[PDB]
Amino acid sequence: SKYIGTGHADTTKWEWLVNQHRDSYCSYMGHFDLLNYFAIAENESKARVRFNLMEKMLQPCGPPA
Amino acid sequence: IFCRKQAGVAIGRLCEKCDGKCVICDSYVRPCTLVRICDECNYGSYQGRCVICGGPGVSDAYYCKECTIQEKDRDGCPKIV
Amino acid sequence: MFLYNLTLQRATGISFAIHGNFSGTKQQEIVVSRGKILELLRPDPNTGKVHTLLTVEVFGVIRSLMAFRLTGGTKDYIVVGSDSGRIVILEYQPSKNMFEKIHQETFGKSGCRRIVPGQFLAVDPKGRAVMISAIEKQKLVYILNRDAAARLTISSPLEAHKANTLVYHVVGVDVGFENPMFACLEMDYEEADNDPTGEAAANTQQTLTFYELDLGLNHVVRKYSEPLEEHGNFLITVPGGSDGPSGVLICSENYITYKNFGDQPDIRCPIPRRRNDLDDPERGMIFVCSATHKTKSMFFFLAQTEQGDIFKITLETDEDMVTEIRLKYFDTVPVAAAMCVLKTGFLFVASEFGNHYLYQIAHLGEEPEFSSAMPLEEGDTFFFQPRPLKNLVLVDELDSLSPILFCQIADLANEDTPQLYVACGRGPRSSLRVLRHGLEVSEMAVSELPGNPNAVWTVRRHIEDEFDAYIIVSFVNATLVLSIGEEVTDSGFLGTTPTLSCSLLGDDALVQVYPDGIRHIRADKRVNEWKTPGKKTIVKCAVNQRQVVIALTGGELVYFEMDPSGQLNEYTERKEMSADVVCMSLANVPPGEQRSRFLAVGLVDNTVRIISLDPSDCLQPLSMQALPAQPESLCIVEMFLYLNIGLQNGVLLRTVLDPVTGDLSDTRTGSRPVKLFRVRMQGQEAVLAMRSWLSYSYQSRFHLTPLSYETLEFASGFASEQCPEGIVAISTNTLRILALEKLGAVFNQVAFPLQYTPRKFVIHPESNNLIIIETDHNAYTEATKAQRKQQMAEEMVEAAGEDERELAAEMAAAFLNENLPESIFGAPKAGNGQWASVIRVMNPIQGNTLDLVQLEQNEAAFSVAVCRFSNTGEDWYVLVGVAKDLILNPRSVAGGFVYTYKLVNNGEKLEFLHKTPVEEVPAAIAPFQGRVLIGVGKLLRVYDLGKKKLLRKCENKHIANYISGIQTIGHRVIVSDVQESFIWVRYKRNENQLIIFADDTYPRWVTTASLLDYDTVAGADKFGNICVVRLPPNTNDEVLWDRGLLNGASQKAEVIMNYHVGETVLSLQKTTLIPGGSESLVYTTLSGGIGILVPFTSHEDHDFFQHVEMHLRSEHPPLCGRDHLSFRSYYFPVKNVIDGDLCEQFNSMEPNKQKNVSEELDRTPPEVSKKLEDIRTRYAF
Ligand SMILES: [Zn+2]
Ligand SMILES: [Zn+2]
Repeated sequence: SKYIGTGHADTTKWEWLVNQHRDSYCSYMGHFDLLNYFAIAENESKARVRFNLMEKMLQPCGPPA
Repeated sequence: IFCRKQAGVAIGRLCEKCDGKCVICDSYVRPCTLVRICDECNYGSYQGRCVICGGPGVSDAYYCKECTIQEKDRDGCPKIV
Repeated sequence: MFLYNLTLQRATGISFAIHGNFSGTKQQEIVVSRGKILELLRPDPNTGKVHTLLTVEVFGVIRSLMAFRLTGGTKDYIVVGSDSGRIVILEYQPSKNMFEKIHQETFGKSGCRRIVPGQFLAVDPKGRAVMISAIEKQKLVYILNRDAAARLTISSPLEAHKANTLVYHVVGVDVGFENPMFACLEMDYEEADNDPTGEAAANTQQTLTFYELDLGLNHVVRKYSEPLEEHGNFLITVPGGSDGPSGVLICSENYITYKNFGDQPDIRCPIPRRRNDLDDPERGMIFVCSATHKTKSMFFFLAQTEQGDIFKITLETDEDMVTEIRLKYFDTVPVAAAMCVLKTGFLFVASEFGNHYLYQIAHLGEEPEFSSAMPLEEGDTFFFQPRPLKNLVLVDELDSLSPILFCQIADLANEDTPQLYVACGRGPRSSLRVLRHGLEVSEMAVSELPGNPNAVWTVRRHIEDEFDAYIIVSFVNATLVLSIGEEVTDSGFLGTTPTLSCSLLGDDALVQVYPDGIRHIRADKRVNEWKTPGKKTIVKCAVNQRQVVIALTGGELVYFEMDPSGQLNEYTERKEMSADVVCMSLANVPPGEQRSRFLAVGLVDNTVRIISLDPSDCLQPLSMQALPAQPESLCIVEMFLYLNIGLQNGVLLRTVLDPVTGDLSDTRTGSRPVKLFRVRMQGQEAVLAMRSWLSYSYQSRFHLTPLSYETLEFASGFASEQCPEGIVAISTNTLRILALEKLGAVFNQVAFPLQYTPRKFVIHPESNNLIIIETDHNAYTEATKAQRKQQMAEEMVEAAGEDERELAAEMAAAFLNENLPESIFGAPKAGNGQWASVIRVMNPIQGNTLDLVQLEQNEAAFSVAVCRFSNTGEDWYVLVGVAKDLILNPRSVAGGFVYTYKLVNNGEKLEFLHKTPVEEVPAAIAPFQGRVLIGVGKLLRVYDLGKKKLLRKCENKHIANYISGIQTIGHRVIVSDVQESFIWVRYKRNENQLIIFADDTYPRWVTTASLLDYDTVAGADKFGNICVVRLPPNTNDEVLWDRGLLNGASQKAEVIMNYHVGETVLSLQKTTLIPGGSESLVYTTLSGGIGILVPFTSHEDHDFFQHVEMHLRSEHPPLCGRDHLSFRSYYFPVKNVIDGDLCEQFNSMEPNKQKNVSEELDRTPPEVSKKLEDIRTRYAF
């Protein structure tokens, strides 16, 4: 309940997925190789990949329903 | 009810009756990770008191191997209050 | 069944780099993170060259690093943020050569978690506090101080948490001796989660927030916060106190801004852009990294843009206030993960990918200097011209394999030892690199000898000489005396007769040994001579800087020692051996001793025997050993004393030397009688055995690595003006002077440049040529780059109306002819969804391009195969799978194509045959039973060749998601799904059907797959794991009412192995890395790491390394505080793998801990080290 990320009976689809996406982007920012993978695939600088991920943290799934 | 605040540099203690016991799960088996407590729990009159029951404290409190494996040592100050 | 993991080549990529006096001595060092590994580097300011002092596997993810220093201290600490939930402080200890963990403060649960601190790490510039923070919510502040014993002490954490708040970056603010302050780029997402219109999300401003730690009230206050006009990606600490105006520099898209609290106005400067930039005009520009350089008088920042261009940034001040930022273009270098300025005037550049660089800073910056104070129009920009290096001089390049995208172990060069063919790099810094086990040899001089040469020796003229003075050469019937450049007869009074040895007899003297006798030569013109008594002759000899021993016909041994005046004196005692002497060796004397103790003598007896030459026990035997065969040769050496033995057979031997010889080890080393010689390497004594091999020590370990060079027959050490440390060697007539380029590296690499990121390659079987497909997103083809440049030139002229058109035409003509190399200046970034791709046929022996096909703009090659088709029999065809107009995020594609070429002219040319359209990306192509399988998105198809198109002959529609790869044995097909891991498909010929018969029970994000056997697959995934999946016995492959099991296939593969490697693995290959060695599973990582997994052969071995791993997990815990078992169990519980990288930590431990652990194992430490070496030497060096 106090831990951000935990759910309960009234958790919506949107809330759960926004958790998955914010949690994924944090994993990407930490796992240097997974970040390497994305930077090479996009043909982009690591710094820009991190910046793009931070930008995506704000509203990763589009607006709430 | 555990305090669950940020663990400090202060080390948890156990009274004679509650010794050997893991704070989180009462096991007498394989003490492993040294217990840390929040400053407020170590403060003043509370200096050196038992984490489990508030007794005079004679020994260092530990999380057992299972609690260590489960990262239950990470939840924060385990003084029962 | 049971596997052991070993790293061969450690990760070469760098994620973090920090500066300090980690030794505490005035010399500056670099600590670098390689993600999974911490490493300390010393750049030598004399040579301008980088040495690795220390490497440690930390068995966790280093997420951040800082250096810090306590006020009044002299040594820098490393503070590490990691996926361990604990802030760790390390001190480097030069004496022990190790990182010592000073503190480990625990605060949370492990893993790279969103709300647990570890990502960002910031220090008070005066060392008094460190903040460690997460991406969301939690920030913790630890106060640092020293005790009465001057040991570092750390407080309880003070929290500074804030709900719903993202952190982009944090830095400490230099405030002098005022209360420590941390600046955070923060954004609050609360409103964005509450507004269904999306208005709030777009109206959300990132803020700069300053947290003050009150040392006197022991809490953290969020003292100031202010919104920013545009989002910053990172912060730079500006020097304060008496060193500057403090504050912070926010780097943001297209801008750099200076902010400070108080009456300071915001100063903002746009980032200058390259004149006539071919990039997409819609792309904004960020700084990607920065370095700060401080000096008594002044400071400046270097900040690098995405394009690789470095700007020198400086601040102009009036009183305390900054008044303007001034940017000057500095130089362009590859895009950097980190830049660090050494006080000695060097710039280290840890490249994002590829090799790293050390540059000497030749100048500190006619070039125009841009400023915030300059008037600039709305939507306008400053412009600068990129050019070649002007302030920086390259002094060292650190060869790194990151990223490895495709590797293939094969003997394409016919060397009877396969080479690792690796497709590395990214963009225009891509390469194919051929890796070969051994040291890199350089010829410093070359010559040829007449007739039949048989031996060679090297000598000084005085012990004080910086270099040798003579080379003595031998032939079956003669000898020859040469200079260190040419025959020299100045002080060379050498005999013409065949020779056993030539050497330095004493401080100013030389000796020659021949079957008749011994000739003594002085530097001054005086010759003394000795002859063999009776009818006997000399057969073998041994020497030291003040002593001689000889072995005669019948095995009689005779000894001589130098008296103070400088003359040999024959000893009174003579001893005969039990058998004929085959070889001898004598230890080199310590510099504070007149004589050397230990003689070794090898016999036809198949024994080696140790004798003293000391007058207390002269010619007395000390100890002896029996051997597998007759010796060829011997050599005693220190690093600590060892005897080395070469046999007439190709099996080498090492034993520790004492009055009783201790433990020993042996290895195949080859077939020819093993000949041993002394050499000098990195200033140390070492031995050369002859593949040729150097035996030496590095990182407290011992190495026997071959030389990647020709067959050599005799050799000796060398020092000269032409070659300061090296070898004189002979191969047949060849007379070469040879030098060794590197000590610690296990592979030497040749690099063949490529144009775009190589996605995959295959080897044409009948010619060994590589068909490489290279592909970049955000990229122009050559054709498109030309067209874009033409229209830019036309537009540049059309922009002018007056007589300025003459100048505009000149500028346009210049621009059309300027050709800044992509490998230096970066390939121009085309927009999103833009692709450039080529198919290249290159010879692997030397990387000449035999053919180059360029694909159309926005065609991206993703798969390639080489095969025959049964309908045509003999011809070879290259099939390349291409996506058209693929958009990565969000995923969308305009279909794809499979291009078919026939490969002609003995594998040298691609004759285009036809292009076949497909509905989705043909992501995998696999030759199969004289046809080809193609994975077209989620569809698996069998295609035959036809004439005008490939012809679909079978299809399966039941794979879950996108097919990422295909492998086959017999009638079996193994499909990698992008997420749903492995699906087993059987092709049935008569029915003409592809039937799914088994699948995995776990999601795996498969990146690569290797078939181990007919029932077993090794997989890698995107999350740094390896697994092995096996079909359980009696799995049947001969197969609305059907539902299957758990919404998948009726039969399930069983995971028999799980292991978190720590790095993303893009290749796996079952192969033997050494001739006559055992087979292993080689894997390559994105970070440029190479390792193996190898099966244990038996219970006893398995059980032993399991017990070693269990004891090391507890007694030698991972440096940065992560549980080893938890790390290896990152995504799935570790199963049937022992970490040999943990086991080999045994050799790094303090000897008391080695004793404790070996006692627990019922062994002694030498036996443990022997077992560690024995496994790592059976499967791969
Ligand atoms: Zn108690
Ligand atoms: Zn417990």
